[PDB]
Amino acid sequence: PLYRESVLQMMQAGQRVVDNPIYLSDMGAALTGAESHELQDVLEETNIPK
Amino acid sequence: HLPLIAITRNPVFPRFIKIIEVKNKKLVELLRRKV
Repeated sequence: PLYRESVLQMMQAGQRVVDNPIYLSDMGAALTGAESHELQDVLEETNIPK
Repeated sequence: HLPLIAITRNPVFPRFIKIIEVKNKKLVELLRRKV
């Protein structure tokens, strides 16, 4: 545990409010402890699956 | 004579418990009417 789970409870896939899935997956990738350069490398990726 | 239910992303496979949580309260009026 690092941050509160309540944000995870706020944006659930069953509530039908998740109108921007890529932002939810980025908000979930933010919890990663990987270095900012690794985040920039993920930003270098253009394809969504990649 | 009830309107077709709002599934709103809640599959219910046969013989399988499932939960539904619509945000509107009008169906709650129907739930109180059926008691």
